[PDB]
Amino acid sequence: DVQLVESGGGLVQPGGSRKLSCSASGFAFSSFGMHWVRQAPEKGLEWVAYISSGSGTIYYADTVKGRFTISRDDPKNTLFLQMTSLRSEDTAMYYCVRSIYYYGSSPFDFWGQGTTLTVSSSDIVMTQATSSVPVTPGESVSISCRSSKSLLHSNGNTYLYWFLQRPGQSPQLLIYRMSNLASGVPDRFSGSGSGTAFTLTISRLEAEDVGVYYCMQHLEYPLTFGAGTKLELK
Amino acid sequence: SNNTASIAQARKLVEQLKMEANIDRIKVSKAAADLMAYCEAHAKEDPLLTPVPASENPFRE
Amino acid sequence: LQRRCMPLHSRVPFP
Amino acid sequence: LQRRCMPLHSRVPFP
Amino acid sequence: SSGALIPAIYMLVFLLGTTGNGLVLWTVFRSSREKRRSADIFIASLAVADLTFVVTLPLWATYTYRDYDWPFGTFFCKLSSYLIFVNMYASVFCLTGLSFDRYLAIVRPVANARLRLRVSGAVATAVLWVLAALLAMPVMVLRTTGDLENTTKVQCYMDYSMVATVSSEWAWEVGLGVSSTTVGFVVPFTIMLTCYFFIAQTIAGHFRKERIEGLRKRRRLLSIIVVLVVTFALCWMPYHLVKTLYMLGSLLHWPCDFDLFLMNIFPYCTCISYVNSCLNPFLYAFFDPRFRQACTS
Amino acid sequence: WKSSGALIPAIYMLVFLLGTTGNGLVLWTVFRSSREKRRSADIFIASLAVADLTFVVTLPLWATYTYRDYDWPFGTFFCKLSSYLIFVNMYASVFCLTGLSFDRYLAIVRPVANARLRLRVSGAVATAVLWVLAALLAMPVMVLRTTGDLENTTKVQCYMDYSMVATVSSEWAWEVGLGVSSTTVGFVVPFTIMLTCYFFIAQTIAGHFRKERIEGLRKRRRLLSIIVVLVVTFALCWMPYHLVKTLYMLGSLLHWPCDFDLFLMNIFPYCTCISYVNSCLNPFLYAFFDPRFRQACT
Amino acid sequence: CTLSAEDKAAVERSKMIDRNLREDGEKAAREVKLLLLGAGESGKSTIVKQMKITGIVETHFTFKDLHFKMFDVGGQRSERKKWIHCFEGVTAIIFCVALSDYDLVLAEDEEMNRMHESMKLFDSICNNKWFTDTSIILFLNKKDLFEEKIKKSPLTICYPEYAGSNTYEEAAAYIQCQFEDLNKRKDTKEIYTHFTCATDTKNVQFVFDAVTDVIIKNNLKDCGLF
Amino acid sequence: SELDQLRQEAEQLKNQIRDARKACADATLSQITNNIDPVGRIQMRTRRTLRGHLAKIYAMHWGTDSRLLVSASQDGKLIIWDSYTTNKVHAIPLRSSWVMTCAYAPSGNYVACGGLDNICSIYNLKTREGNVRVSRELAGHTGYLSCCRFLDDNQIVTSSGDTTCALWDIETGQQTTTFTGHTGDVMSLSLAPDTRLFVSGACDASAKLWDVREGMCRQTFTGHESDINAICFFPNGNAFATGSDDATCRLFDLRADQELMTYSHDNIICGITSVSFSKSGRLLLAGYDDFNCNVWDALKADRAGVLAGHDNRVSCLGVTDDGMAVATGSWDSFLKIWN
Repeated sequence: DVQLVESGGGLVQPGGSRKLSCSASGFAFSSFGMHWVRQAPEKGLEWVAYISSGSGTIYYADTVKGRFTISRDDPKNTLFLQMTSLRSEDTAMYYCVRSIYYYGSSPFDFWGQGTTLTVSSSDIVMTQATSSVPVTPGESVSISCRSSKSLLHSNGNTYLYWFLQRPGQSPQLLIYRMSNLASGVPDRFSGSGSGTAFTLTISRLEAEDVGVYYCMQHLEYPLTFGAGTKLELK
Repeated sequence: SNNTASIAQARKLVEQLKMEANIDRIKVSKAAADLMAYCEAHAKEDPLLTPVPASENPFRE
Repeated sequence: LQRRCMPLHSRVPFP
Repeated sequence: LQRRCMPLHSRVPFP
Repeated sequence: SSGALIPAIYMLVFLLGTTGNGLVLWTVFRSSREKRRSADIFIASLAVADLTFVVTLPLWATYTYRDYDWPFGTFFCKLSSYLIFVNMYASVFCLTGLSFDRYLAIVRPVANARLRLRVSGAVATAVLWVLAALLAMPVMVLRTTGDLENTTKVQCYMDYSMVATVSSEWAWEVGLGVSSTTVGFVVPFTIMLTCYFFIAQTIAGHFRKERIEGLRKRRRLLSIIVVLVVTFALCWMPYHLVKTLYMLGSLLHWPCDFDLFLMNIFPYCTCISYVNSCLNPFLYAFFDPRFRQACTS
Repeated sequence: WKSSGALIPAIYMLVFLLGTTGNGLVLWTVFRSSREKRRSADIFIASLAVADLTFVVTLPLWATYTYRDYDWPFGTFFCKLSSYLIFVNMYASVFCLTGLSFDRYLAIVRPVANARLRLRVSGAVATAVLWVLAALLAMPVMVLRTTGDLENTTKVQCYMDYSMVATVSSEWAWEVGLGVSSTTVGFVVPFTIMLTCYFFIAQTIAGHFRKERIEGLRKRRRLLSIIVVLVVTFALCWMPYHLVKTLYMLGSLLHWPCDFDLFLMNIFPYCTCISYVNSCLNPFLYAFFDPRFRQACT
Repeated sequence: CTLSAEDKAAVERSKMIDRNLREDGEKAAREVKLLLLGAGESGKSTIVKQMKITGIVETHFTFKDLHFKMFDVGGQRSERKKWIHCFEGVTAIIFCVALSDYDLVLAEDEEMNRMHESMKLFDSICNNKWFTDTSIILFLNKKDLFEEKIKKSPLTICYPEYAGSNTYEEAAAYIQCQFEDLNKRKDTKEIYTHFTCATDTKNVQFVFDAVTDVIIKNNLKDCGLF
Repeated sequence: SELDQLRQEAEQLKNQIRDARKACADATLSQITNNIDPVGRIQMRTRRTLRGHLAKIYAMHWGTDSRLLVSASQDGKLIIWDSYTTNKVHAIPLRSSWVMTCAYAPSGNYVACGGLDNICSIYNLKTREGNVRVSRELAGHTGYLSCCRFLDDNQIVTSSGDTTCALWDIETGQQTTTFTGHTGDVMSLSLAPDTRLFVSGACDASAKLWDVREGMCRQTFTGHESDINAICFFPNGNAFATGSDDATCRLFDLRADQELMTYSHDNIICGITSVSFSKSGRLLLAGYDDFNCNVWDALKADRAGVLAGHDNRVSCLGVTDDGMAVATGSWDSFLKIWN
């Protein structure tokens, strides 16, 4: 399969170091690319860095521009990532992911299990003002999402991703583009987005539909994340 | 063997001529009219006969 | 000054 | 004649 | 003052013309013959003529910089002036041919189709070249070099001694000057004036309506005509204009003030006359598709 | 001893005409069909031909300089550029010939035994470094060159002076050192390399074709004839000029009283003249022999 | 300069794929290949089996630091005018004819001897205009039958004209002469016409010599002296 | 004997078939079409070209959305192209180094490719693993592959090499229906837009159409001198055009089955490789062995402007489904994309 595991963890005082490694398990590690994201205890997500295939272009975040380091090894199908010094705002879990880019590519399919690490005790912003809605099962209710800048481009495509995260598990790719729906999802859902203010609608509220949703953009080079919108079952 | 075999190919070759000849045939003039009607009807949508403005062609610009 | 056609082919000319 | 080393680069030479 | 500033203009325009003409020549010659057309037949001639026109400038820049004492012998200024003048003639005649072809290939064939094929366009360009070359025989036979008054400054000039006869001297001098200036200026000036006027009239009458999409095309097309006429004008009034004023001052017997002004301003006009080869490549390359599509339509 | 001075410009004009016409024709033909051929032996022939043209172009000023008895009404920088271009052309031609000889030897001697070497030799990098080395050997004549008028006889001359660098007692040593350093790199190693590689090639082709063939006899005889004629004309062209200049600058200390050094002063211009056989014969020999050139012309 | 993230990722992948394919072509450049037109089902199985130690079958080996591959196009049972042109980059074609196959009725027409259609096939593939720079190697394999077959059966039955006495040398030379005289374009190609045997493993060395000879003359006619 | 009387029956039956064929004709097709004026004189310049291979190219076919292009190479490489961006999707290595036909499934999931190995190989394109992996090896027939096309996701039709043509299945490797009526080797086949009929052309100067469901002869046509090397269908299911190795063109109609205009030229002596129609059925783009792409008229026999920009001989040509581009591949490594 595409099972992925992460090694490294524990506790260390600020200024310490720890080595982070992930082992690929037979899913064409040669052609794919790696990623890393931040997840504070009960907060949103935040992009860490990037790795391209062939050790070519590499991008770093702003907060860890002179801080984080990453490297990739084609043999042994493993990834390498090193910590130099820890600050007080680096206590978060990881959820590395994979993606490939081509014509019909669908980025961000698989999701790992993540690992915690405790130390001690411009951007087009997403708002997602909506927080919690008392929706009851058996009906249709949608959630809106609008941006700060017009994402439309002359190529003829839009750039917005949707995710669903059951509590205590890893998210999964719902739709990568408007009117485009990823494999592994039933046909209950739809895109329903236009202009520079989009939403997502469901047909019927099924039991396994409880969770949280997030908004993505893929226009500018540094990607930022949306807020958290928890759905209550009542 | 060979003498008996050849009769099978002979009969299977001659049998198909029966429904070869049992097909209705229309006059050539009506067919010519049909093709000319089709071409005159579909001449407007062809993007190779009449050139289109460069704003329409996606490849160049 | 009274110079007879001095810059006719001297100054920077192509006449 | 006592000609002192002119023709070394004089006639058409490329020395 | 002028003797120091002018070499800067000459060297700048030399660099600009050389670079632009070389680039356009290489980008048009690299293309295969089947992609070439009569428009390329004209533009290759224009580019090579302008390269030859612009190459010979430093030989004069050094002369100006060195207090006007020519160090490069006799034959060098001979060749420099011959090539410069033949290149200017080739420029004017190639522009004439391009204007004629552009005017013809849009409206003439529907009216009447009586013209020579584009295969003979190379022959027409060669004919223009050879007539331009033979138009400049008296100018070479009037480059008898020599020294002026006994100061060390030397610069090759013309000595009116080949005529050897007084009555023939002034008559042929004035006749050559006037015939050269008129055939080289008034005929091209008027013919392009008429062709541009016809183009302006037809583009004014073609888009009297207000359709949604064509106004931008009309604007960009009418910018081309005005930029063409203004560039042609700003590159062609100076030379022949100061020419006419200089000849007029002769018979007018006006006091020396206007003659001094003419002889002090002639360096500037002969400096600015190089804008043709300075800006021809860009103005051709950026408008070539517009010319081609309008001529075809 | 007088007429020959007036007759040398005629032969200079003749070699001008022949070499210029031939090299212009070969450049035209090669550049018309350069894109499709993609032959491994095109960059070198192009380099040789362009060097030959640059060598031949700047003759007539020197010829008329000879005619009008050493006055030089042609400025100061022009003979400088002429000399620099000519030495560039000579070093370029010598190194191009030796490089193509090395390429042929490498391609022929071992078919697949050591075939992985052609990547670094068949490319344009060899030609580029050839040009670089030619320039590095050719700037000295530019930087050690300053004309003037001498003898107070109203006759200016483009001449060379070492007073800028060489001291009052090191002039002859410096000039002989520069001449010897030029001549050794120009003749010693390239002739030896071409000789040995051609000898090995001939030995291999003779031993391989030692078996009697009805059709191979005339083919092998053409092979031997062409290799030997190339070698012999190569040697004949580059031998005498080198030997005469070196023996003059060496035996200047030997002090031949009158006869030998007067003879060398008399014969040096004819050695310079015979040096043009390279230009006169390289294009025809290296093009008309190739059937592809013949079919392209026809 | 208008490319987005996906666009530059795509172009980078395109460049990587291009460099991989260029390296693969470089790897696949310097291997010689040969064609084995049997023209008879007698000795092809042999000639392929001593070299080793559905449709087209491929056999591969390495000998004295030079790779080889063999392609067999014997059993296809189709007209050759349509698929033969697909084989243009082959350096040489190995042709084989059995020795004792003469004095046989061919079991089909019972009038023409195997020599007849073998000669027509060889002539037809020799004057195939797609083949101009190709070389031909002939391998007479089953030699051990000829010495005893000749005394009981002479070659006079198989030929209208005379064939001289009955000795091995003259018969070998005479067979050689009708094998050689079939060619018309002698100016470009050449023949080796070996007489192989069932042991001593000298055939591989002969093949090495022939192929290196072809390489040498190919490069020579390509560049310079030839 | 009994055979002689059967042959007499066959020739007599051919006699009344030819009599009916002659009686059905009333006038030449070009006789009436003379009223209309010609379109004019058309030409196109090269728009973009690609540099991707190292040897000869035999097979090259469009995608299903007029945006994807795939071609087959002499070396065991299979490439996936992109139209506008001129990038490349995938380069699939092959097992059988020799191939002569490639096909693209309309659903964007499968690509077919085969050659002289007497086998057909089908590869899946998009997989959850991450690499292209071969699916199965559908084979069994005794002859070489000449043409392979797709009907839908779960039937496939292959053109044989010996004398036959058959319809297959993907889930099961067994062949369902087998067709044996030809008299020699077959070259290529074309599918009708209705996906119920298909015409395949053998090398005995004859061609005929078949039934997808019923499975036996309907009509037979003859009237050529040698083998037919190209077949194509009209945009509407009423007629089809046949080529020949003698550089002559030939058009067939179905119901009237009568003789039609022969697009022949006197100065052309050398034959043709491939042919296809464009939208509206007005132009007949043709590929020749004289490094030329002659353009003719569907309703007039007049010669029109040509395209010639390939140094070495061209093999195949095809147009998109929307009429926005046409591509031709030649035996050089180059591949061209016109308007």
